[PDB]
Amino acid sequence: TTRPKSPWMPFPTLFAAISHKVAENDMLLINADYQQLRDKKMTRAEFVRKLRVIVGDDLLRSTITTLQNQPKS
Repeated sequence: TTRPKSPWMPFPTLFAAISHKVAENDMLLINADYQQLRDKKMTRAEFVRKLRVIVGDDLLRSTITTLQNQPKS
């Protein structure tokens, strides 16, 4: 009930890929944007735009490449 342990990470696969390639402070802003997205206070296009700005194209490509080589389902 308090601080539960689960094999699956609460954060999504996309976030996990970026998290391992980005600073924790930077993720704070990303996480904040995510809350806005969940609250529908942010447009999805805006989220992607901001996400791309935060991660950078050089990181987005790496994330995309990782996702392509991700044989999990």
